Amino acid sequence: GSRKIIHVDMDCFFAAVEMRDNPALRDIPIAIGGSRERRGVISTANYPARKFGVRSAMPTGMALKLCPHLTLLPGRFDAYKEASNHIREIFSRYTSRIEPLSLDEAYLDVTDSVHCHGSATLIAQEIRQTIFNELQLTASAGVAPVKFLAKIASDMNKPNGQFVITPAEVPAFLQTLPLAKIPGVGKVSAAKLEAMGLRTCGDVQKCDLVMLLKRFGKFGRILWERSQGIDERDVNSERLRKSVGVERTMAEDIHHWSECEAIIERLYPELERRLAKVKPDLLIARQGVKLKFDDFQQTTQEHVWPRLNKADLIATARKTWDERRGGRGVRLVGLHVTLLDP
DNA sequence: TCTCGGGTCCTAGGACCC
DNA sequence: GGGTCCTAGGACCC
Ligand SMILES: Nc1nc2c(ncn2[C@H]2C[C@H](O)[C@@H](COP(=O)(O)NP(=O)(O)OP(=O)(O)O)O2)c(=O)[nH]1
Ligand SMILES: [Mg+2]
Ligand SMILES: [Mg+2]
Repeated sequence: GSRKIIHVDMDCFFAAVEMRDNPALRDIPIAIGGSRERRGVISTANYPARKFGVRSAMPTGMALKLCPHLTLLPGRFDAYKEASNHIREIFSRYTSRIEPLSLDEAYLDVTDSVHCHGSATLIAQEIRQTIFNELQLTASAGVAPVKFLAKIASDMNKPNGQFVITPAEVPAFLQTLPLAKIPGVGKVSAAKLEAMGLRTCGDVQKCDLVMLLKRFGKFGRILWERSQGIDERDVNSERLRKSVGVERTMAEDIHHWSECEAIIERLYPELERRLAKVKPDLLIARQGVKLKFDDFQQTTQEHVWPRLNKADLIATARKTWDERRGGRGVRLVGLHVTLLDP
């Protein structure tokens, strides 16, 4: 009853495609992200820039303090999508059991695949080669019997490598595995678990499920299962998008509704075009708005509504702006829809 | 350094249905 | 009293 899962993850994705496309970027530190005047964060960085401490999600101000020669790119989304499509077309050559998690990443279930004497190890290696040939980009991969461990596997010899975990290896692997490396356990959760004296999967194995259920709910069952190596989640292939949103962060906090309103007018065309792309009639389940203040509270107002409408989005943004700003500057405005179900 | 924009899934109270 | 819808927010991931 053992499956074979591969997680494939491109290396330094956005930056890899920039450096391929312009090689003077290879050995100098670069990153894709908004400028510090635009109040941006880093989307990603290349290895020369990570060496200085630059990471995804870091404020751009902080990146340039740390790495003052940082060349900042705005990023070219069609180029990244062109590459993404090609790599999924490549995965398709080996199986149809494909679950993408982003542009750069996917799970494959190759249990019932006959491509390299049924070797998951060899299949992954053949996919990383071939991606390298063809795209001149490099990928890493993790091979394992369940999703989470393939994904964790894939970070252990990156860049441009891969790592396998056999069922026989799983237990020693879990013993000292930090809970924080499990997907879905982030900062807030890791620190709650540390406070109870739980750092690794090992520690959690010595724990009562019933208590994990009391302290954390469905998530506590997931921890318990994941600590044991249990992950019965199946590679899907049928996932579909459920919402589309658009939001922008102004270089300067804004203080008057005239300014907010001017911001929405710019937002709405972008949201209408993105939504037309997958729903030409513009029919939806709900639409709504979002503001984020000065001090990072953030509220949303969203309701049932049958078709994208600009003025209603302006109405609500007005109410929301009257009723829950209280004199704080606003750093971002956003719009949003929830897509019909089937 | 001062904190993005695209999403996903989980929770939870009161409404509403039976 | 027990489902399921409706809304808002939070944690998380890429
Ligand atoms: N806007 C934004 N984009 C991001 C963020 N994180 C990632 N991206 C975009 C930019 C990334 O290029 C891409 C894939 O994300 P990863 O696989 O998490 N990291 P990469 O592939 O860059 O590095 P590694 O070699 O360690 O895999 O997604 C973020 O916080 N914000
Ligand atoms: Mg990657
Ligand atoms: Mg990824």
